[PDB]
Amino acid sequence: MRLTKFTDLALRSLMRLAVVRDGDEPLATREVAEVVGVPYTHAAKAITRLQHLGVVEARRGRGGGLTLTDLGRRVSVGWLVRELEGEAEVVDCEGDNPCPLRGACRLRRALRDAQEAFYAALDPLTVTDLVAAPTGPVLLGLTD
Amino acid sequence: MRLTKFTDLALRSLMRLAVVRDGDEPLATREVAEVVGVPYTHAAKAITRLQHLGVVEARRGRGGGLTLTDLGRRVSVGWLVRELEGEAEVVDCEGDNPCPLRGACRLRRALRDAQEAFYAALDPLTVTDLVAAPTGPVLLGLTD
DNA sequence: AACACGAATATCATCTACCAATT
DNA sequence: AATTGGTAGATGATATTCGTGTT
Ligand code: SF4
Ligand code: SF4
Repeated sequence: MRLTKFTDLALRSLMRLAVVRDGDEPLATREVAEVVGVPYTHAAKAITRLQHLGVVEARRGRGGGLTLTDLGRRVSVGWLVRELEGEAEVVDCEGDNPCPLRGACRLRRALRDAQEAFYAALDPLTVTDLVAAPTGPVLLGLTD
Repeated sequence: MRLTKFTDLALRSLMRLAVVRDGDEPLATREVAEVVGVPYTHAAKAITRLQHLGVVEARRGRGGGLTLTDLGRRVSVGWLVRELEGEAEVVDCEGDNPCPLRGACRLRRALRDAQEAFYAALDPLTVTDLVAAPTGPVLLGLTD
């Protein structure tokens, strides 16, 4: 059981954008992707996703890059992981070869509850929490 | 975020073995794999794993198949999912391209706690619970 | 001088098949 | 008449790339 590199990459991007100095300069996607150490092209897809979600402002030209939106700073990590991962079932009951235990599986209820426990354990935290010490100092130091 | 078909397949096998009538006849791996609808060869690897864990008795010849061990009926689903999935991190921080936020990532602590919440939501249930109504009746009906 | 949107290419983690060795 | 242990082919999900179209 593992989170997509898409989701973790997008959260890296959100954190980098969250440590930015208030009104220093908008960040180009390349510089964020290189600071957090991910391929630029994957980061750009994550940026388009985050922009659709409303957490990241992506100025498109004439001077301008990436800004953390008001929303971006107060949204919870649980909501972000739900929207970036897609809350898809933790098991593929109705795949190409569906399980005969559909419609009367207590394991499916159990795994439903466990996945909700995961997401709810993420639900309190915001992105400002994720960039508190010692993470914030590290991200800032990494800009050189 | 998805559970391996190995783990879900093995839990299907455990459930099928749990509904077996007390001293009816030991189950061949083929008949279990076909009742629960998984490829036989994958099921055999899961069976070897379960036997190493001590939950499944696999008589090797001269007449004999699969039995749920005393342990098998009282073990928790959380323990089973831990041993079959391997408690590997839900993110690959030290992969081929390690994250620069190792050693000072609050997201890693958050995801650690969320994964523990998952496993602990599974920790109460046993395998006898998973085959209670309506699952047990369905598994039994499926034997024809 | 950047971000967005859609079509492949690559990759790798697991799904799966298989042969030989017991028993 | 079955289960076990090591070896690759299969696969499909996603990690990644890229070209064109805005802006
Ligand atoms: S055993 Fe239950 S939870 Fe697992 S794949 Fe089948 S229906 Fe889904
Ligand atoms: S951002 Fe944190 S949790 Fe994510 S891969 Fe990097 S160190 Fe791990």
